[PDB]
Amino acid sequence: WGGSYVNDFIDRGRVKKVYVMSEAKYRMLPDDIGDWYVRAADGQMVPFSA
Amino acid sequence: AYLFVRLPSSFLPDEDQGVFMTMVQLPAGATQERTQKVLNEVTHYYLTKEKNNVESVFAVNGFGFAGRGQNTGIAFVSLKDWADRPGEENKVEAITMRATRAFSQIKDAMVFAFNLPAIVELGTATGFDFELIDQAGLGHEKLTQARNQLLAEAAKHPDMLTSVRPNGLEDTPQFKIDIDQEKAQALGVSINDINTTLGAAWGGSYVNDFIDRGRVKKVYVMSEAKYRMLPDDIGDWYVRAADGQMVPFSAFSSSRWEYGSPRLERYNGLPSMEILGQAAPGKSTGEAMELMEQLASKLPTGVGYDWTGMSYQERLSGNQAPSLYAISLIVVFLCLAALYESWSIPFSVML
Amino acid sequence: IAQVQVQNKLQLAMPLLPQEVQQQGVSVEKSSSSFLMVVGVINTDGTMTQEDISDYVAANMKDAISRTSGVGDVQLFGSQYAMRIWMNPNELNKFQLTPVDVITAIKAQNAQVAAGQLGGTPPVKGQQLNASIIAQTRLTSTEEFGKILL
Amino acid sequence: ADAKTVQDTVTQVIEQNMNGIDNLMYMSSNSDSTGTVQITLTFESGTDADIAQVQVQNKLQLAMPLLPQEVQQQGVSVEKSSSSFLMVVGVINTDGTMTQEDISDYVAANMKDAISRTSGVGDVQLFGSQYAMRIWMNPNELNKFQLTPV
Amino acid sequence: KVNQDGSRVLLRDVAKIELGGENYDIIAEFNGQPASGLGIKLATGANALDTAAAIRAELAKMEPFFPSGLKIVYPYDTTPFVKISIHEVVKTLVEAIILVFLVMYLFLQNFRATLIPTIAVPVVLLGTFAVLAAFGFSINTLTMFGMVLAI
Amino acid sequence: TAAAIRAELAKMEPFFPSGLKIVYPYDTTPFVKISIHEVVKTLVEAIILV
Amino acid sequence: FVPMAFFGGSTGAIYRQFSITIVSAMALSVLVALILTPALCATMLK
Repeated sequence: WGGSYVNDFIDRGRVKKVYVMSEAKYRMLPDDIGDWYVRAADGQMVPFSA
Repeated sequence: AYLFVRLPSSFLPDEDQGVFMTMVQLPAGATQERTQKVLNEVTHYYLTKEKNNVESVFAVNGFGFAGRGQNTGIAFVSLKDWADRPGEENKVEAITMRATRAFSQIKDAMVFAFNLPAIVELGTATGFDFELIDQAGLGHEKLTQARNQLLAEAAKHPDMLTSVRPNGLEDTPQFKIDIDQEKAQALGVSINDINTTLGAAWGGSYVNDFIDRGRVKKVYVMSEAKYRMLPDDIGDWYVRAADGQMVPFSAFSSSRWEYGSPRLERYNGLPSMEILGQAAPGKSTGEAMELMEQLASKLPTGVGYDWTGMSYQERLSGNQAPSLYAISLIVVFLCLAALYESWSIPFSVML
Repeated sequence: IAQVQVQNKLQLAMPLLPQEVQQQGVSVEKSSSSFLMVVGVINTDGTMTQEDISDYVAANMKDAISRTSGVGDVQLFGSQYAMRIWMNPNELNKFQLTPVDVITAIKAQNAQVAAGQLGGTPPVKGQQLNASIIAQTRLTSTEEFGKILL
Repeated sequence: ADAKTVQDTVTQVIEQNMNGIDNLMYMSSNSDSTGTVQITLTFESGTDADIAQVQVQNKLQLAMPLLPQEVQQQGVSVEKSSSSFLMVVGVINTDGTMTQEDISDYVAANMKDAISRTSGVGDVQLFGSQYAMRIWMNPNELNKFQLTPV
Repeated sequence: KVNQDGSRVLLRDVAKIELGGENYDIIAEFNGQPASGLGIKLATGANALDTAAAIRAELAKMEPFFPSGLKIVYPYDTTPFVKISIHEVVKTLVEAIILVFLVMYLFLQNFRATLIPTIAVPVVLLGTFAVLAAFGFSINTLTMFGMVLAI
Repeated sequence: TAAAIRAELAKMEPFFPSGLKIVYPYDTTPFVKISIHEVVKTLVEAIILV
Repeated sequence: FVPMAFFGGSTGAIYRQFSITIVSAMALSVLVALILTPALCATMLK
């Protein structure tokens, strides 16, 4: 939802950043929050609204 | 006006210092024992066939000017007084001339020996320091290719001579360990476990600090040389997996020989290579630079030239003297009218 | 001198700031809040983009300025290129993956590690060659980033 | 680490973090295979070598936490330079003879500390190395007891 | 570790442990004799001969605590050079006074006449050292060389 | 500053790709360059009017 | 002499490595040989 600075990479002989944020598609609405899943210790997905 | 044109420039007299130094440079991927053999040949010379001149030699292996490495060596030569070496043949002038000739006479490697420039650096007198830059963001191989083209096609200008050579250069064969990322994760070993094993056992790892007789000192873990002299010694190293048993390197690593530079220069945030050259036995600086500027302008795209240390910047005798004697003439004529007056007397002296 | 004093007390508050903000910038400079020159760089041929021109202008020009003649701070109108990875929550759910697994997989595969050298530094007398070892190298292109094994 | 690594992971991070330094004509770089890099910012003849000293250090302070944890502990320093020695002070043994490892440690853990901090010294290059707790691993003996350098 | 047996794995058992230098890249010899040196590089600006005047002094106070055979040598020093670029100036200066003293005695003759122009010469030179500080100028050597060009 | 900011910009123009052109949407340089031309002209007139 | 002090940069003030004291000699001379001499020439002689 905010974007994460992972590390740096080389682009044509120059050090540049690497960002992971996810498509806008899945962050324009408050209902898109529950669409995100996080796995538990027993190794299966759990939604946000839960 | 003829005697003031045939006479050359010169910046500052290259004076005897009482101390001079030599330099040693070896081929691609040489060893410390190989350098010592050459350093022992250099240190021998001064102590053996030049006793009544040399006071002492501070020979250092591994240390080289322009950059350290298991490839370079230098020695600081002290000389015995000034009165104890009377002749023109007994002071630096000819000692270096002898040493340069003696070392270059017969050598499998490369040794120079030179004199202190009697200052810090910036500008010898007529020689130059060129720099070629990667402008468009090409490859290092393409930069070296354009650097080659410059050196090679400037070498075909001995008519209006120059003497151009690069610095460092080498570009030595390197050993690349290619870790199969998917094979490693399939058999159960961590990437953090492998890269530490490859890093600490071949490069050495700074763990922490410890106290040695009331003083904080470092703790290093590297492993015996025995097990890191050969590319076959790589597979001898083992890393345990998740199921708790040892796995060798060759089972997940590909071994390949590859070319690569051991010294990469950069100028103003952009990749670059330093070129060091000369003026000419006839021409001096002005034409020597102008030639080098379009010998570089006739190279591939995005190769843009620049100048550095000797490239002044804005100094010398030229562009200094015409404004030196200028106001040494506007005032010389002027105060030659103080208590003097007319347009006569400022020619009764001026000329 | 007023420039460096303030920076040294920032240096005492530097490690109290989160690790996310530490990597992301932090700087001290002289200010005027009024521009001398705005240098517009437009395309009038094989037209690039706001993403494309802003990257080039930063990865070719901006570096030469700001370090030049008495510049306080250059505000680049745009942004230089970064390896933008746009996650899909449903596709993450389909293979039991969280952004954490994505991030962890990046610094594990897109990394610049340093290994020692053949013939080391305290060597065995009789060693003929001395060459450096290259292991993992930093990834260069979008296709190489499309091949990270999760 | 190799020459290509130290250029991309250290040199480029420091160079790109050199903007807005009062006066300067150029900057040079080296990035060696030994894993060492030097960046020299050359200033105009007449600039305050004390203020030009600290400005550059403060932009290094912004690129400091972007450098790997391995290089952070290992040095990092800014000082004034001349690249020409005034004195070389040779310290030899002529009795119960020590070693290159032994003299170089003593000369650093008894003398070097008193110099460099004394009268207007730029940087003392100690000809050798001070003692460290050197642990020389054996891969076969590591294999025998299921152990990794980790 | 302590594997299922009751045995013990020590760092001496797995690795050779010795007290050695942190890096093995650079080694030096003094006339082929193994030795370490204190190579001192100058700071930008600073003060050359004023530096070496105290660099010996810092080295001087640790000599008594030295163990067996630890001796200080000087493979490279710039101090005696600058110490000579004045002794080769004052000697030229003094000669330039006596060589004047004789020329005065040649053309106009008599000590009661040679004195006057020879008393006027050290004062101008002395007062020049004084006016080197002044306002915002120098105070150096080679300036004590253009001194003889002015003599 | 602006006397060398153009100069830093001047040496990278040749390596520019297709259509990359420099424009000047905002510059304070011609103003100061005029606050002298409107002074010398007044100065010269003040000499001739004298 | 003194307008040599409109020198260069990396030939530092090498041309200002005088002009100043050759003047600080000549102007000192045309100050010492101005006040003194005339005085010393009046005391001694004949």
